[PDB]
Amino acid sequence: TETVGKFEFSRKDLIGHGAFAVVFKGRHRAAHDLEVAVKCINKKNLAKSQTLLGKEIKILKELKHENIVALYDFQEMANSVYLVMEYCNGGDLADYLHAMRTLSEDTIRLFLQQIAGAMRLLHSKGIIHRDLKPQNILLSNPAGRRANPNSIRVKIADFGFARYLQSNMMAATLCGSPMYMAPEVIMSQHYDGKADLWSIGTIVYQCLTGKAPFQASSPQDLRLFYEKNKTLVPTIPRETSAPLRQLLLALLQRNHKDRMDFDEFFHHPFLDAS
Ligand SMILES: O=C(NCC(F)(F)F)c1cc(-c2cnc3[nH]c(C4=CCCNC4)cc3c2)cs1
Repeated sequence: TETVGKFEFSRKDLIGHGAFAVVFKGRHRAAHDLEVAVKCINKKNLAKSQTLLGKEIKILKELKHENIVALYDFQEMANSVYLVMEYCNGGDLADYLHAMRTLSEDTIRLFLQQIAGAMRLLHSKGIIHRDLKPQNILLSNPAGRRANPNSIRVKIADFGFARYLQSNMMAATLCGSPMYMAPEVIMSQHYDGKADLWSIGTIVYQCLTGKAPFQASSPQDLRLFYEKNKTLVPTIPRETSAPLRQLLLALLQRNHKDRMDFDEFFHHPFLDAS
């Protein structure tokens, strides 16, 4: 077994992986019931995985929120870097959607309330995430892994692509998952924090209908569709409540200049308790 500080983990206990990171289940060496997730280098992309893991450490040191994955400890050295992070017994949102197929509007509202709270911190600190997708949304249920989805706590994870963006500046780095990036990102244009809001609206749309709002065969086909259609019409089912209808239509705007902003997102009537 491998040790990182006061924690230990074993490979082949894989609970998550990406192109630039690998995640294993772990535990405190003294308190074995204390579960943690140890994030390590993906050896397939050694040099970049180191850099992205180091950047995530610097970002998460400043982002402490109940709906953001906690960073208990870390270990940066010349040739390796490790992150001892919060473990979530519910898994990621992608696995939950693969099992539930669709979520109730009340469940979406509960999830969106927590995401909006986390995004409120990111926005106030001037940080954009740039990799928001169900795989990077973690679920934690304190009443048991099979308890009521009304008591689920949601945590945003994977901050390796995150960056500070000054309020009068635009970003231009191409990162994230093509299905979830805003049109301006995939079309190689400048973008700001409103790109994350498109990703969130895409996630909310997927939780509602079980599918992505804008289908495509490949990333190149998706960007050609975004190019060809100067306006975007997301099909919203008839049973959708009116507050959720306006939230999705304003989040899934093609032009970021027309897209919903943060202040109107943080106080949207759909988030208001029913
Ligand atoms: O950054 C991250 N992921 C991006 C990338 F690219 F690295 F994958 C992080 C992911 C986690 C984390 C925390 N808790 C977890 N639980 C489970 C369970 C799976 C099935 C059985 N039920 C529980 C998975 C899981 C992952 C911390 S960080």
